[PDB]
Amino acid sequence: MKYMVYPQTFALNADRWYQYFTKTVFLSGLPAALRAVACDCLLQEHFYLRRRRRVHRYEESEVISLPFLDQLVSTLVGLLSPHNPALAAAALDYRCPVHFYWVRGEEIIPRGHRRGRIDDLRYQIDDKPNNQIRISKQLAEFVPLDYSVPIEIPTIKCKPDKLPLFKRQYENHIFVGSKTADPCCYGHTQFHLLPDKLRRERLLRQNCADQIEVVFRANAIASLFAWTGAQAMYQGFWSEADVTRPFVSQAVITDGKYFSFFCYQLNTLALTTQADQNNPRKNICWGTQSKPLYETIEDNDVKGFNDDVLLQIVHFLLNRPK
Amino acid sequence: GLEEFFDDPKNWGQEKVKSGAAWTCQQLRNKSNEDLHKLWYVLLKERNMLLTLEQEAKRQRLPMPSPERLDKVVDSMDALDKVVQEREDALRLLQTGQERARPGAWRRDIFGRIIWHKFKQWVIPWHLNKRYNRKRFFALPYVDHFLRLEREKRARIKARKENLERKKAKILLKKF
Amino acid sequence: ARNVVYPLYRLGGPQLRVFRTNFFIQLVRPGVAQPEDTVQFRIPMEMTRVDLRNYLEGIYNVPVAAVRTRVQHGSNKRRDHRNVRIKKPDYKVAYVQLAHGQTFTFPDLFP
Amino acid sequence: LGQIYANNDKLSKRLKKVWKPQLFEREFYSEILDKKFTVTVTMRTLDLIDEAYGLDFYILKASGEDLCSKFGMDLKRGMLLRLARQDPQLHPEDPERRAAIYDKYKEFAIPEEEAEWVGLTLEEAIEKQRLLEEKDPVPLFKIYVAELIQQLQQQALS
Amino acid sequence: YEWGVRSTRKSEPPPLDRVYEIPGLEPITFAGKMHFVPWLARPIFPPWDRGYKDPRFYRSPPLHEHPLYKDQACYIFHHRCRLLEGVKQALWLTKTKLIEGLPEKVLSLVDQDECVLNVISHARLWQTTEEIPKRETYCPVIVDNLIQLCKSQILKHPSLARRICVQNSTFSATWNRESLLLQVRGSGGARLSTKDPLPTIASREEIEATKNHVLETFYPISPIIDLHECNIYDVKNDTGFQEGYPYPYPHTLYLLDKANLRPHRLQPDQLRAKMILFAFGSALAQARLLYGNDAKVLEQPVVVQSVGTDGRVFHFLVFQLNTTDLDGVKNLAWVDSDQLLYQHFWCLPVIVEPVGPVGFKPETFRKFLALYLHGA
Amino acid sequence: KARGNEYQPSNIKRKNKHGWVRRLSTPAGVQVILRRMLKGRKSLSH
Amino acid sequence: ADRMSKWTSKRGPRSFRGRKGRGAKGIGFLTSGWRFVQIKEMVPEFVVPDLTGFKLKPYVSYLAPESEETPLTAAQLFSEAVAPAIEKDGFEPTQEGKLFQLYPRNFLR
Amino acid sequence: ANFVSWKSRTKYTITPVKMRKSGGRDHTGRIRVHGIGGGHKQRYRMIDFLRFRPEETKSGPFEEKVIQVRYDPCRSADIALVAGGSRKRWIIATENMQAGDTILNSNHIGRMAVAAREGDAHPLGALPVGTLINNVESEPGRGAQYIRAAGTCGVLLRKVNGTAIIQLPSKRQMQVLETCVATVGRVSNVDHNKRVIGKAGRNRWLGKRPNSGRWHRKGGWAGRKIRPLPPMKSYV
RNA sequence: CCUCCGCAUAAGCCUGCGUCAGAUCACACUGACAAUUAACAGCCCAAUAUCUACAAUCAACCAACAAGUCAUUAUUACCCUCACUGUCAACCCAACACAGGCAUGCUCAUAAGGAAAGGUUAAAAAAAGUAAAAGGAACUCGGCAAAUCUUACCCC
RNA sequence: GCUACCUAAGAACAGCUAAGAGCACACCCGUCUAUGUAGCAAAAUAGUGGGAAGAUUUAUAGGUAGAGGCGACAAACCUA
RNA sequence: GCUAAACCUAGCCCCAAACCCACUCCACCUUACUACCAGCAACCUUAGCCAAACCAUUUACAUAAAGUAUAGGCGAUA
Ligand SMILES: [Mg+2]
Ligand SMILES: [Mg+2]
Ligand SMILES: [Mg+2]
Ligand SMILES: [Mg+2]
Ligand SMILES: [Mg+2]
Ligand SMILES: [Mg+2]
Ligand SMILES: [Mg+2]
Ligand SMILES: [Mg+2]
Ligand SMILES: [Mg+2]
Ligand SMILES: [Mg+2]
Ligand SMILES: [Mg+2]
Ligand SMILES: [Mg+2]
Ligand SMILES: [Mg+2]
Ligand SMILES: [Mg+2]
Ligand SMILES: [Mg+2]
Ligand SMILES: [Mg+2]
Ligand SMILES: [Mg+2]
Repeated sequence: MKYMVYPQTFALNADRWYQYFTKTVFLSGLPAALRAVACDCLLQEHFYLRRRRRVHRYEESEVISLPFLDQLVSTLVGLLSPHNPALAAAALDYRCPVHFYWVRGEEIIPRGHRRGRIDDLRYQIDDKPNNQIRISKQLAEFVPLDYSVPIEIPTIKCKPDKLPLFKRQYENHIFVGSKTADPCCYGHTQFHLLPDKLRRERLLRQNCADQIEVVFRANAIASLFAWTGAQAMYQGFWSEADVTRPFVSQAVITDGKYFSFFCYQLNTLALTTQADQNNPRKNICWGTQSKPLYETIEDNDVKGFNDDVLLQIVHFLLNRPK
Repeated sequence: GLEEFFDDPKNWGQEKVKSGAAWTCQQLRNKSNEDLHKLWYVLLKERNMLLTLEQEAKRQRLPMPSPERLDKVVDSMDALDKVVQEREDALRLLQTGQERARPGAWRRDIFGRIIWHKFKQWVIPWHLNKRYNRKRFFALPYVDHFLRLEREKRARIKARKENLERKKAKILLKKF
Repeated sequence: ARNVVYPLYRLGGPQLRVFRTNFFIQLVRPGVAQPEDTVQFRIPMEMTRVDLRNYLEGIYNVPVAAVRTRVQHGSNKRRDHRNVRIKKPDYKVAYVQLAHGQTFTFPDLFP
Repeated sequence: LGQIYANNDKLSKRLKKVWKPQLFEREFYSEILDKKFTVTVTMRTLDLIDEAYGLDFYILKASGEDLCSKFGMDLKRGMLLRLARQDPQLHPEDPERRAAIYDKYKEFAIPEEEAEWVGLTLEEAIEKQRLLEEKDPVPLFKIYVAELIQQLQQQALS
Repeated sequence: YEWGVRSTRKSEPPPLDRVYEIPGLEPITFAGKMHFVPWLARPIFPPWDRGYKDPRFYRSPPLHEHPLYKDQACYIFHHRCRLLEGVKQALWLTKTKLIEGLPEKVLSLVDQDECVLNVISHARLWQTTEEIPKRETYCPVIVDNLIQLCKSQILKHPSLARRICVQNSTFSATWNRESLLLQVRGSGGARLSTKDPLPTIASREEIEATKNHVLETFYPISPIIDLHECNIYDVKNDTGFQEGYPYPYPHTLYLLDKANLRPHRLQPDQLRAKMILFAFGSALAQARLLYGNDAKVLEQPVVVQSVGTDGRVFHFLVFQLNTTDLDGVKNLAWVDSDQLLYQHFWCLPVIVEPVGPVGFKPETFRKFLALYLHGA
Repeated sequence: KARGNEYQPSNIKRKNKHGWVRRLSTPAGVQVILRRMLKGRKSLSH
Repeated sequence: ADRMSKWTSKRGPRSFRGRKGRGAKGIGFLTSGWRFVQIKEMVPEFVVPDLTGFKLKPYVSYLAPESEETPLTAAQLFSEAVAPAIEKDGFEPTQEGKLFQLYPRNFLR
Repeated sequence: ANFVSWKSRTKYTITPVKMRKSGGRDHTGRIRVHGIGGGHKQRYRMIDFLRFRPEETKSGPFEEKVIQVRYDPCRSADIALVAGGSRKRWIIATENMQAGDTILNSNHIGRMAVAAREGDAHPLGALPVGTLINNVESEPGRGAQYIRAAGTCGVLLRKVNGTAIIQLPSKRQMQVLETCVATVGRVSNVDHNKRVIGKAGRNRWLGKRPNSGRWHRKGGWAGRKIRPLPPMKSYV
C-alpha cells in the first residue's frame, strides 16, 4: 500500500510537504518573428477556429487551452530545430504519462494485527504531462553535485495522511514517457496545464489566494522529480546504488495565461532512511513566478503582451546536451 | 476570529462562573424583530462557547466548570424560538386564517389508519408523478378486520389501566 | 438550518436566505496530532461542507480556505441490564484549514 | 355460485357449479339523454325494457335494488337531472319536441336537490359532500375588522 | 409484417368510465382528493404546460415546426458515413477521373532509415505501460511522429516553417448533383495548413483531355444510398475558420482511423472514398470563399491532398478540383492504394521470430515524405 | 458437503426479497405487516 | 441479517452506499460525466447582522422583575392593526406576488 | 415475473440487434418447451420477408445488388445483404446467389410467364408450370411465411382461374392467389440435412438441452401411420 | 523452525487487542476518551428524429464455426461549477477465538505472515511415520494398504 | 442468499506435449483407504484419486413455489 | 456452615358501566424512515380434520312453544 501523490493538487501548502517527500530545496530565480507564430497559435483557438459546439465555461481548459499548447510546442520544436539540432532528433510525445515509485521514511503501524512493526511508507506519482520532449543524450549540470544550498529542507511533524493524501495499492510503475528499450530515454522539457479545479479564479473565489503560486510549485516539485527520478532508474541507478552524475530536466507550467518556468535537478535517490543517515545530497528545484503571457483579447488582438514570457520558453527550448 | 469560541482566559479553570437569569419568554416579547434577530446570534455565539467547553470537559476527564449555565442558554433560544413563532402564527391567522404553515391533509394510509400526511412541495402536478402515483392512500377492505383487532387491543390496554387505579385507590382507602 | 423544510428553487427564484440558524457546532481538540493551520470542529449531521464555510466566514469572520468532512460511526455494542443496545450518537467532523497562514493551535483550558 | 348433485341425486358426489347468464352487445337509444349507448345487456333487461315500453321508462321506474348496477343508477341520476333542471336537451330551434318528451316522462321529476344524490355510493357521496363545503379559510383580518366596524356601529348609535 | 411486438408497445389507455358517456352530469372523480382511489372514477386531466424554460427538462418542437424545414432533402456526408460502392461511388458525386498512381511532380521530390523504425516501434511497443497498445492509441501517434520525422527536414527547406497542423478544424460544402443537394461536413483529423496555396498538377492540356470518358454508373445503387438522408440542414457552406486567419490554405488532411474493432474500422476500399469527399469538401469550401458562388470552371484550380489512416496500411491521395460547375470539364484525382508500411508487428517474441516490425517497406514513407514537401 | 453456511448474505438481495417495498407491493404482503404491527414488533420488515 | 440496526449509508454495497446519504438537503445536480453542478442560488447564505453597539448579552440579571406570560394570540396583534383602522370611520389579498409567503411558506426559519 | 420481450424495435435496420434468450420459459417464468437454453450467444439480423417491398416514392419493379451472402446464426438459411435504391435490407439467399449478382422484384402479372432465373421474384401467376419456388405468401401483402428452411422449395403445380396451386415440402397442396409474390429457386444452404453434429456438446452450442431421462412407455400413438395426404388448404 | 500462506479490492459485518482506568492456562471483557478527511470508488446524462453488413484471438498471413463483448449524425435547448456518501479493525458465513466455506488482482517463495512443545517421565493399548535379515502375495472376500511401476485378456 | 434449472451482463483457466485430445498446477469434484463418530466438522482431516479450453468452473443481480417448481429420473433437489 | 432458603407486590384475570382512537419540529411505499420532474390498481361459494366406530350423501358454528313439526346412507345426527 502506497500513498498516491498527485502533482496537480488542491491541498493547501502542498509545496512544503512535497519538499519533504522528495528532499528538494526550492530556490526562486533560475540557475522577434516568434511572436507571429505564438500569437497565431493563440488567437487560433480563442478566436479564429470555428467550433460547431457551444463552448461552456467548464470545457475551456480541455478544448481551448490544451489544444493551444500542442499547437504552440509543435511549431516551436520545428522552428528551433535549426537553432538547436537536438530537437530534430528528439521525440515529442503528447499526454503520455509519467510514473515514479519511491519509498521515504518509516512508520510503526499504529493498529491492526501488524501493530508496532516498522513499515516503510511508499509513494507513487502517476502524472500525465501535457506534452514532453525526450532527447537521446543528457543535459548539462546546472550546479555541481554535492552542492551546498544551505536553505534547510522542511520536515512535517505529523502523518502524511493529514494533508489530504490517500493510500491505494495498485501497480508500481516507474516510467519515463516510453518503455525501457527506447533510445530517447532522457528528456529535457516538460509542459503542464492545470485543470479547471485549480484556475486563477477558483482559488480566488475561495480564500486561498496565497496558494495560487503553490499549485504551480507543487506541480513542478512533484512531476519533475517523477520525471528526472524515473530517468535515473532507467540508467540502472536505484535507492542503494545512488546516482553518479546528476539527472536534470526543466518544466513550464501553464494555466491559460500565466506561465511559470521551472528547472529541476535530481541529486539523489537514496531517500530511504537506511540510506539517509550519512547522506548530505539534496535535490534542487528552481522556480519562477507566474507571469501573464498576455493581458486579454479584444476578439482579434492580444492586447497587453509580454514577449519575455516568450523568451523564457525559447530559452528552455534552446539548451542542448553537451 | 476563533477566540470567540472561548470565554475570557481569566475564567479558564475557575470551576465557578457567575452567569444566571435565563431569558424568560415574557422579556423577549417586548423586543423588536430586529433585536430578537440580533439576540439569536448572540446566544449562538455563547452556546457555541459552552459546547466546546463541555466537549473539552469530557476530553480531559474533568467535570464541567459550571454546567448550570448551559441549560440557561438553550431554553433562552427555545423561548426566543417560541416568541418569534408566536408572531408569525399570530399574523398568519390575520393574513390567511389558516394554521399549519406546512400544508397537509388527513389521508388514510394503506393500513386503514388516518394520518396527517404533510405535503412535499413538487414541481409537477400530482397526476404526472412517477413516484407519488406509485403511493397508495386507501383502504383495500382486507384491512378492516385488522383495524378492528387493533381497536380491541387498544381498548383492552385502556381497560386494564383504568382498573388498576381503582384497585390502587381502594387499598389506599383500606389504610386511611 | 435543520428540522425544517427548504423552499424549492426552480431556475430563477431568489437566493435562499437563512435567518436564525438552527444548527450549533462545537470546536474540539484533535486527537491525533493534527497539522498546524488545521482546526477541527463537530458539525451536526445535516450540515453541508459549504454550509460550514459560509457559517464561519459569516458569523465568526474566520478566513477559511479548505474544508474536509467525514462521518464518524458511533459504537452500538453497549448493552444494558435489559440486554438491548445503546447507540452513542454518530456525528460529523470538520477539518477546517485557515487561510493566510492564520496558524491556530488549541489552547489549554483547565490550567 | 353454488353446488349441484352429480345426476340430480343427493347420495352421489357433491360438486360445485357456476351458472353464467348470457350476454349480448345491443345498441340502445334513449329519448332523454339523446345518445346511442352501447350496453353489455342480457336477455332479461330486454324483456324488462319491452314490458316497461322503452328504455327511459325502465331506469326511472325500476327500484334501487332491482337494476343491480352502477351504470344504470348513473343513468337514473343523468335522466332525473334532465327532468328537474328542465334542460334544453335537444338543440335550439326545436322547443316543441323537448316539451313533448318532458310531458311523456312527467310522472317523475323530483326536485334537483334530491336528484343529485340518487345513485351515489356512500364512498362517492363523501367526495361530493367534501367538495361543496370545501371552503378555504377566510383570513381573520376580515372577521376582526368586521367586529370593529360593528363596534363603531355600537358607538355611532351611542 | 410490422415490427414492434404488441406487448412491448406502450399500452392502450384503460376504457373510460361510463359517467363520461352520459350527457350531461358532472362526474365525481378523485381529482378533488389528491390520490388514486379504486372507486371514484378517474378524471380527465387538462394537458399541462411548463410555463418557464428548463434546459435540464427541455422538450423540442416537432420536426416540421423547426424554422429550417427544407423539403429538398439534403444528403450529408459526415465522418461516420461509410460508403457502399467504395471509391467508385465517391467519384460520381465529385465528378472525378481516377489516375492509378501518384503524379510525377511529387515522386521526383525525393531524388535515415533507422529513424522510421523508431517511429513505428515507439507507437507499437514502447508507448504505454500496457503491453500491446490498442489501435485507439497508436493510430494518431504513428502519424504525429512521422510528421516530426519530416519536420526534421526544416534544415534543408525553409518554407516548412509556414506550416502548422490543425486538430479541431471543421468545414462544410454543398453542391447539386442531378439535382441532389449534397453536403460534406467537418473533419475529425489533422489539417496541415499553409500560408500559400499549392502548385497545380495537371496542365490544361491534361485537364481538357478529361472531357471524353463517361463517369462510371453503378446501377441499381442510388449514388446517395448511405449518406445521411436529411431534412433540416441549414444549406450554408463554410470552411471552419474566420476570415483574415493566417495559414488559410490547407495542404494535407491527415484523416485517421481509430476504433480498434474491425467492424468499426473503415474497411480500406471504403476509406479511399471517404477522404475524397474530405479532400473535395475542403477544396470546394475554398472555391466558394476565394471566388463567388458561380457554378463555373475555375481560373486557378485548387489542390488539396490527403494521407490515409490505420497505422499499418497507408492510403495516399492528391486531388485537384478544377470545376465548381456540377450537374464536360471534370475534376481529377490521383490515388495510391494499400501502401502498407510494416506487414506485421510482434510486440513480444514468439517461440525465434523476434520482437520488432516484420515486413518493413521504406518506400511508403518515401511517398509519405513526398506529399509533405509538395509545398516546398 | 458441510451444511451450515446457507446464508451467504448480501444487502441487495435482502431488501429486494424482504424489504418494505416488497411487503407493500402485494396485497397478501400487506397483511404480513399488519400481523406484525398487531403483535407490536420492533422491526416490521428489513 | 440485522433488523433492529438503523439503515445508514455505511451498510450496503457500492451502489447502495453512494445513494442514500445523511440528511444533507443537497444543493445541485449531476450532469453526464458525474459532473456536479453546484447552484449558488440553492446554497443557503446566512443573513448575519453586525453586533457592535448592541446592548443585549446572552443573560439577563436577577434584579429584573418577575412577569406573567401573554401568549400573543392573533386577536391581540389585531388590536395594534387598529391605529389606521380607527381613522377610516394593512392586508394582502394573495401571496402570489409576495416573496415571503405565509401559508405556502416560502421562507425558512 | 419481469419478462419483457427483447422483440422491441419499430424501425427496420441492418445492424444485428441484441437478442435475449428465454430457455423455453413463458412470460410467467415456468417452462413451456423443454430442451431449450444456453447456447452460444447470438444476434438477430432483421429479415425483410416481404420481398417486393417498394421504397418510398417508388412504384413498380426494381432491382438490387447482392452485397454479401453471410451466415445467419438464428436460422438454417444463410442470408444476403442486398441493396437497391437508397436502402439496404436482408433477404433469404437462394442457392447459387453469389455476391455481386442482380435480383429483380416484378409486380405485374404478365400476359406471358417469365423466363425466371435462379434468384428473382415475380408474382405467382407470372411463373411457369413446374417451377421451383420458395418464400411464398398466404395472402398478397402478407409477407413470406411458408417455404423458408434451408434447401427447401415448393413447386407451382397448376394455375386455375384466379388462383395458383403450390406443393409445400411436406408434399401438401395449397390454394393461393396468383397476385401474391414468391421467389424462384430453392432456398440456399442446401445439404444442411446431411451434416453431422459429431459430438454431444455441439447440441449445447446450438442451445439444445438434453432430453429427459424418464423412461416413457410408448403408447398406441407410436405406430407407423400410413395416412392419406391432407386436402387442399384454401386461403381464398 | 514453519509458510498450503500473505497484501489489497469486491462481498459481508458495523467500532470488535488505539489511549486511560477498572473489576476479575494466563494479563479481544467493562467504563470513559479518541479517531476513518478525496483525487480512487459511488451518486450521472435536454429533447425529437436518424444512423450503425464486415468477430475476438499479439490481428498480420493462415484458418474457421458455435457467428461473436464496445460507433453516431441533423436541428432545437444550454454557459451554474467540484456538493453528497463509502474510507477503522485481528473482521464475514458456519450456535464458538470452529483444521470447514469464501469471487478477483498482484506476490509464486516470499521485503508479507507466523509458532507444531504448560512441565516431566519415556508403560500398555491406539494413531501418524521411518528402517528391516531371509522369503516375496504364502496374507486376504480381493495385492485392501504400502512399495515399486507395469503385461495380456474378458464382461458391461 | 442452500440447491435444481434458466436469463442478463462479467470473470478465470500456469507449464509441457500435440481435438467435449494427453501429462499436469490454480480451480472443481469426491475413487479407495486410515483417522474422526457429543468430532476440528449436525459429513471433516491426511494422503490417494477423477476432470482441469469446456456438455468446464465461478462471482453478481433476476426468474420459476408446494394440488407446485425443477430434474442429462436418483422419486433427485426446492434454507441441515 | 456453605449452598441456599423464606418475603408481598409488581402486575393480571373476570364482569358491570361507558361506544374507542389519531399534527412538537423534520423524516417515511425508492432499498420505508430517502427535500426536489412527464401512466398499471379493489370486489370471485371456504375447505378439511372430525362424527357416522370404514367411507363415498350427510356431521351443530330472555324465557316458553320444543328438542315438537319437519329434514336425514329416514342414520349418525341436523
Ligand atoms: Mg431426442
Ligand atoms: Mg430414455
Ligand atoms: Mg482500508
Ligand atoms: Mg456448525
Ligand atoms: Mg515476518
Ligand atoms: Mg504434554
Ligand atoms: Mg524385509
Ligand atoms: Mg489363506
Ligand atoms: Mg491366497
Ligand atoms: Mg493401492
Ligand atoms: Mg481435454
Ligand atoms: Mg486429463
Ligand atoms: Mg444437472
Ligand atoms: Mg429409476
Ligand atoms: Mg425406486
Ligand atoms: Mg368416521
Ligand atoms: Mg382407514
